[PDB]
Amino acid sequence: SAEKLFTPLKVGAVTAPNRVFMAPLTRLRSIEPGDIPTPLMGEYYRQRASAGLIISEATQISAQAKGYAGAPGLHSPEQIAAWKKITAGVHAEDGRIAVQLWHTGRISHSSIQPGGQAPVSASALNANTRTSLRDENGNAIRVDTTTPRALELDEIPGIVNDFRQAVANAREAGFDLVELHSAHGYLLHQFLSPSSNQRTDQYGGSVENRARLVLEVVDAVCNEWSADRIGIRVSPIGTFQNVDNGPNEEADALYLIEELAKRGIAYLHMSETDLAGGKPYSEAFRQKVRERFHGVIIGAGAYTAEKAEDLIGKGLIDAVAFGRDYIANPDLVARLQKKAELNPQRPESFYGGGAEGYTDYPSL
Ligand SMILES: Cc1cc2nc3c(=O)[nH]c(=O)nc-3n(C[C@H](O)[C@H](O)[C@H](O)COP(=O)(O)O)c2cc1C
Ligand SMILES: CC(=O)[C@H]1CC[C@H]2[C@@H]3CCC4=CC(=O)CC[C@]4(C)[C@H]3CC[C@]12C
Repeated sequence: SAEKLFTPLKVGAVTAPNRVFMAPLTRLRSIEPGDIPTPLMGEYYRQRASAGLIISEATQISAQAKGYAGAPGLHSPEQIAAWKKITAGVHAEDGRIAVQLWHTGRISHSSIQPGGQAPVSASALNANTRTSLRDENGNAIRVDTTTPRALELDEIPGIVNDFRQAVANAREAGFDLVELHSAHGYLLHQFLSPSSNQRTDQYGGSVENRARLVLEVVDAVCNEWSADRIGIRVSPIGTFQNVDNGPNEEADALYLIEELAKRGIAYLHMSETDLAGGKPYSEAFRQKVRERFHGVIIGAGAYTAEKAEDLIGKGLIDAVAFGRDYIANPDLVARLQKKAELNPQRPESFYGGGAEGYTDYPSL
C-alpha cells in the first residue's frame, strides 16, 4: 500500500494526513473582467479535497501581476469574496489549501496590463516565450510576450508591498497557507537568474543581490502573517521557460535555501524540471538541500508514486506534488492507495474553456 505516502505530516500551521499533494495548476478559467474565481473552480477544488495539501493555481498579487487571461487574482474585494467560497468548500471536505501567489513580470502581454502598457521585470529583455490570451469568443490562444520595462529602484518597495497585501488578503480569504511563486521564469525568478537580470543596483549582480527581492518578500509576508504560514516554490536547477539559473546554479541554490531557512518558514517546494526536460537531481544535491532546510520539503516534476516513495523513504523529501495526475484524478490519493488505474489525461482542455476537461474526470 505504498509505505509512507499515506502517513501524516506537519506542514507549518496545519497537518496533512498524507503526502500526496496537488501541485499548483494554472487552468485559466476565471471570469473576466475582474479575474474572479468561479463556482466551477470551487467545485474542481472541492473534488480534490482529499489531497494532503491542495496548492492553488498561480494567483495574482496585483493587477500589474497579471500575465495570462483567465488567471485569478487575490487583490480585489470581488476576488477575496470568491476565494472565501472556494476555501470554505475545501474545508467542508476536511481539506487544506494553500494559495500560490505570483507576479508574472515579463511573461505577460501589454493588452492585459493596466493602461495597456508594457509589463515590468528586472531588466528590459523580452521573455521570448508565449503567454495565453483570450480571443473575441473567450477561447484561450497563444501570444508572444511583450518586451518589459525595467523596474525603477523606487518601484521595488511597491512590489514587496503587493506581496504583503496579497498574503493579508489570503488570510482573510481563509487559505491555510501561501506559496510564493519564486520559480519558472516569473518575476521573483527573473531577479534571481543572471540570464534575465542585468541590473547594476543592489538587485543585480551577485547572488546576494539577485536573491534580495525574494528575501525581502519572504520577510514581509512572514511579518504580515506568520512564518509557519509561508511556503515558497523555487526551480533553481535547470532551465525553465528560457530562464536558466546561472553558471553557479548549485552554489546559488544553496545560498538561497540557507537564507530561507533563517526565516523558519513552513516549506520549500522544489520544482525539479520544466515541462520539457531537465537533468535529474543528484542524490548528493538532495542531501545538501535537506541539511540546509528545517521545514517540509516538497518534491515535484514528473514524479511517479515509486519515485516519491523512494525519496521520502530515503528521508530526502517529505511530500510530493503531482500536477497532471491531479488534473485527471480528483481522488488521486485513493487511486494511489489502492493501486487503481488512472483516468487518461486530456491536455487540450488544460487551459481555458469550461467544465469539460475540468470537473469532468470521475472519481472511483
Ligand atoms: C496545465 C499546467 C499548469 C501549471 N501551472 C502552474 C502554476 O500555476 N504554478 C507552478 O508553480 N507550476 C505550474 N505548473 C507546474 C506544475 O505545478 C507541476 O510542478 C509540473 O505539472 C509537475 O509535474 P507533473 O505534472 O508531471 O506531476 C503547471 C503545469 C501544467 C501542466
Ligand atoms: C507554450 C504554451 O502554450 C504556454 C501557454 C500557457 C503556459 C503554461 C501556463 C501555466 C504555467 C505556470 C507555471 O508555473 C509553469 C509553466 C506553465 C505550465 C506554462 C508553460 C507554457 C504554456 C503551456
